[PDB]
Amino acid sequence: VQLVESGGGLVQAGGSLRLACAASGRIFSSDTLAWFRRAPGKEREFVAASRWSGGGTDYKGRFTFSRDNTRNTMCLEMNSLKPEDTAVYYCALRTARDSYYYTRNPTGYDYWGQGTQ
Amino acid sequence: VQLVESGGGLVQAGGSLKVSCAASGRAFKTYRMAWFRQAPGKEREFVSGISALETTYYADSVKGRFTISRDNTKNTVSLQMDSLKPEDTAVYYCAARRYGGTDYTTTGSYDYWGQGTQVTVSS
Amino acid sequence: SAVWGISVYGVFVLGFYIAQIVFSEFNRMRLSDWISLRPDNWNATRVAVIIAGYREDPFMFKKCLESVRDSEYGNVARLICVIDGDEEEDLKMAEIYKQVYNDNVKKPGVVLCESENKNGSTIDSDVSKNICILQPHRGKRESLYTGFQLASMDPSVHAVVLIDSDTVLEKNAILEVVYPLSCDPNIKAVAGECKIWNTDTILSMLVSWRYFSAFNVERGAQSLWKTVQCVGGPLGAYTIDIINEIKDPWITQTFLGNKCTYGDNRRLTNEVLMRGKKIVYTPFAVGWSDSPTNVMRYIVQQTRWSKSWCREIWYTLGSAWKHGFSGIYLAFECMYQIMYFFLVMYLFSYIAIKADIRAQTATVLVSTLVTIIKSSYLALRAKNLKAFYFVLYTYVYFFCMIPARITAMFTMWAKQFLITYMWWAGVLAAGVYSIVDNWYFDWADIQYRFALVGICSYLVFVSIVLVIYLIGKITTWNYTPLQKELIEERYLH
Ligand SMILES: CCCCCCCCCCCCCCCCCC(=O)OC[C@H](COP(=O)(O)OCCN)OC(=O)CCCCCCCCCCCCCCCCC
Ligand SMILES: CC(C)CCC[C@@H](C)[C@H]1CC[C@H]2[C@@H]3CC=C4C[C@@H](OC(=O)CCC(=O)O)CC[C@]4(C)[C@H]3CC[C@]12C
Ligand SMILES: [Mn+2]
Repeated sequence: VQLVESGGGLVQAGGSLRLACAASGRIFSSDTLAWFRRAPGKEREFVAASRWSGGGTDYKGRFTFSRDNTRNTMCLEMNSLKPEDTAVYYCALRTARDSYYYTRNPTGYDYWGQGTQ
Repeated sequence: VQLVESGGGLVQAGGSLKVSCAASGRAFKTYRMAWFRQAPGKEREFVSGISALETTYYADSVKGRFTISRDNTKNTVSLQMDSLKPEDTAVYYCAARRYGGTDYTTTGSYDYWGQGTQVTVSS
Repeated sequence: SAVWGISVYGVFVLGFYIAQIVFSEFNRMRLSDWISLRPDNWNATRVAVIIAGYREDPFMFKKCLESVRDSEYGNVARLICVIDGDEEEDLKMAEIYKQVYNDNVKKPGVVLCESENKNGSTIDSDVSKNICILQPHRGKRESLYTGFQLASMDPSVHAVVLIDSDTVLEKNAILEVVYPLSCDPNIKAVAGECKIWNTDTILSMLVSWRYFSAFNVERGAQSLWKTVQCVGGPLGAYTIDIINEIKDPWITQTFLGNKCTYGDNRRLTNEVLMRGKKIVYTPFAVGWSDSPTNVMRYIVQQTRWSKSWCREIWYTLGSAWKHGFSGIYLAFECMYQIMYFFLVMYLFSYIAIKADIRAQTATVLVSTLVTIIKSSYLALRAKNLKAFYFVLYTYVYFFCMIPARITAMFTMWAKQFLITYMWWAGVLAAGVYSIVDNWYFDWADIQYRFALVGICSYLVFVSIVLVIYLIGKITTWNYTPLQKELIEERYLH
């Protein structure tokens, strides 16, 4: 399951940017998709995630999670961006074959998308 | 199938007589038994008959006049003579039919006949 | 005499069917009312999926794994897969499991049932790794015990779901079988509806319709009074405490005549019923499983089921005694089954001996009318016009279940279908005697022509139904929507 996303650009304090992460394959209705604020070169942190079946996880309220559930892609929208908040995103995916628990650890995630700002 | 007719006699008007048509064969309940009368003046006419399922059929003024019954114990059919009158003096015959059409009054419908018996009443 | 018997038979059948319909409708309304109060994203009770099977088809096993993986729920503790055989040819399904899940076969040294230490931690080290089981072939009953032990070691697990290796699950199937048990502490076991995906064969479609009617009528009637029989099987839930406390009696029991691989479920349901806990059934959960396509295999399966029912009827009555003001309906139905079988056998013997055209036509017309009413009700409930084909189920039922029941009663160089051949020869001889004795044509008689018209109309109706079924197969209209994608994926291998 390869994941590719596009977006980014100029950042403004009052501006809003929308990001979409497209993947090819089947989600299997049991895989959780998570985003990361910064590249893992020096520092990486969790920001938001939500299981494909339902629910959601933040950190907030400034991040909105939307699932199309039809063309197996998802879109992420953010508001009131900060200069330190904007960075590269990966929209990684975690498989449920190993375990069903919420690992929250980026090491456990296996499917990694191309890093685009 | 062989049909043998026995009975009859000479009695006064209003008397009671019994006529039986003896028969035998491989099967008797399947055959349809009917009684036909024959007078010298006219031809044979249908008077009474019974089907395989014990259905009673009567001619004009025979509905309550006469009764017809059959039993499979001795494989014979018997008819009861009630309120005999001189105009009813005729030769009685019995017929057996296995396959037949809708009609039953027609003389030629039945493919079997019997010797018959003579019944005579005067007064 | 004969007409009175036919009339009382018809009125009793109609009354019982109407009462069962009313009970099923009341149960469905109660379940809908319960669902209407269900909060969104309800994940109060954990689910431990246990899968067991033997000689499973690789495509069917892969489809079942995909279906259970596609199930959507708030939280699942783990998935337990138990494989009956450990032979070299049995590693195919284990490798297939490694394609869908992690490679954790971890072949046990010996089956745990006769092991001195009856603890799941002996063969399992991690609870989150979704361990697999490859035990030696020693019976399907032993396979379920290992999965039960594996699920029982985790204190966080509150309930388990039992699914077959061949069954196909839906997205909301897991939630629908675990929600009802949580609301009522008395309710502990929930049964899910089972359906047959393939219906190309005339036997398969009739079996599917019979299963659907049974699940929607008898299961609902039992669940209204909360006395469901045969709750376990594919798409079945069990509360952890009851199974934990009754695992030992269910496995320590011995039997005189036991199949090499049968699996006992009625015994488990009866053991649950001994404690007096109430069991409910829901039709919202849908499960898809295959059915035999061979007449001989179906006859053998029916004989085995009848033998199991006859063996377990002794303990079935005891469960109803424990319940206070409950189980009387279950006991009445249990007596009604044998009473109905004996009465229909007596009626068949009487109509064969008498060989009366009027009585036979009347009883066949009554049977056709009641079957048509049942098919119409099934079509109305299922909102499908394919339920009208249930009229032909009477022939296969009469030709299969009765010899199967006779063989099961007699049991308690195959020599298994000998009784079936004797029954077929007897019914053929009875028909020959009836047709030979009544060999005449008297159109004058009203009764004879009425019987002939009735039998001709019945034959014409049967031929018309057979013809429309036959042309439906070519049109492929009768094919279920689910099996179309299955065969498409099988072709696109
Ligand atoms: C898809 C299938 C559709 C089937 C129906 C299709 C339409 C056809 C409708 C009619 C069917 C046949 C009914 C009988 C027609 C008889 C027509 C006829 O005239 O046949 C002639 C033949 C005898 O001919 P013959 O004696 O040479 O000449 C007679 C006139 N002089 O006459 C005979 O030999 C008549 C013999 C008739 C015997 C019929 C059987 C009667 C008893 C039936 C009992 C069935 C019990 C089954 C078991 C029930 C148990 C619950
Ligand atoms: C000379 C040969 C070739 C002809 C043989 C004739 C019989 C063997 C067939 C003809 C039609 C069949 C019957 C059609 C309908 C029924 C009703 C059935 O009872 C029920 O309806 C049970 C309903 C349920 O609960 O499912 C019992 C068998 C019976 C009599 C069948 C018995 C076998 C029959 C008599
Ligand atoms: Mn199978």
